[PDB]
Amino acid sequence: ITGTSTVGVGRGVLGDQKNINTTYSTYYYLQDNTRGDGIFTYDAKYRTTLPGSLWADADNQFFASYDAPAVDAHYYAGVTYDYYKNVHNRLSYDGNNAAIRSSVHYSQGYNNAFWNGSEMVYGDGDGQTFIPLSGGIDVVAHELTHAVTDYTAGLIYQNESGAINEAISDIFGTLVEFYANKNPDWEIGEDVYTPGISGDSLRSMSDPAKYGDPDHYSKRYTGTQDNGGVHINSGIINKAAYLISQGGTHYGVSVVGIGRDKLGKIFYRALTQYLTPTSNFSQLRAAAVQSATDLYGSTSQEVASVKQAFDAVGVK
Ligand SMILES: [Ca+2]
Ligand SMILES: [Ca+2]
Ligand SMILES: [Ca+2]
Ligand SMILES: [Ca+2]
Ligand SMILES: [Zn+2]
Repeated sequence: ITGTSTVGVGRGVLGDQKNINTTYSTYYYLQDNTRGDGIFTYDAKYRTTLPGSLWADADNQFFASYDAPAVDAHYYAGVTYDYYKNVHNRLSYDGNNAAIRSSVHYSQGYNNAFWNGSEMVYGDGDGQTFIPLSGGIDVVAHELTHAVTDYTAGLIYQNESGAINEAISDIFGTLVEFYANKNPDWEIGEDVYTPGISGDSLRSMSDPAKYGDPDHYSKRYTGTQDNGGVHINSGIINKAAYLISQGGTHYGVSVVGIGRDKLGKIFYRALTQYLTPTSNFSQLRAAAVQSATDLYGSTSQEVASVKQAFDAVGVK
């Protein structure tokens, strides 16, 4: 659409008010011209065809309940774009300012969200297991990072390479939740999962075993579901990443923490410069070590913590 840029206001899934960037041309559309080639949000109207209709509203105010998910998918996609640009100097997911598109109200009672190779898609949830998925900044940012991986390492979605792809997405979605300072934690999906139970989440990076995912290599899943357990075995890498950042003793191995910023710089470098589509856990470790080396020197503590953290989850 061509029109005038403006700012509208609305309420998100969790009930919070925020300003969002819109475009005006007869209607007000969810089109943010302030970032790269644009961020655009669409209404899939409970159907599965995509992307749907570019979101149009009459008065630039989005307080209807049907508006909630669109407001947060649009806003959180801007936040994530900002994180990548400010923090890693990367312009959008392809590094060349590609437009970011998302569709909400996808299907009926759909308990999930995903990057389909061209855009983001969010279900509204069934209302018990989940509420609309774009209400979680870690979810939004996890999905957008899958685009970043696709344009860089290109990790195939299965087995170890697939579990690394998923860990990458949880690590950067969590870094993004800390960047925006939206009550950050090391859990995944907490703000939109089981609205009936407090305190739980979909996955835990600080203690994956809490929900039953492995926290050591010896406990990895070797079967076939979930594409070879891409959502299960990501817990081994997630734990390594939490240890690099925060430190701790795990299985008797002690890791001194070096903090989030450095964790994000090391992983972004590994991703963009050293991983390949078929990299496995052991290659991820060489990559991460090479990255910290590049950045801080071979006798750095940074390097030392990255080694300890992988030794603690059993990755050699
Ligand atoms: Ca309105
Ligand atoms: Ca949180
Ligand atoms: Ca979280
Ligand atoms: Ca819950
Ligand atoms: Zn994912």
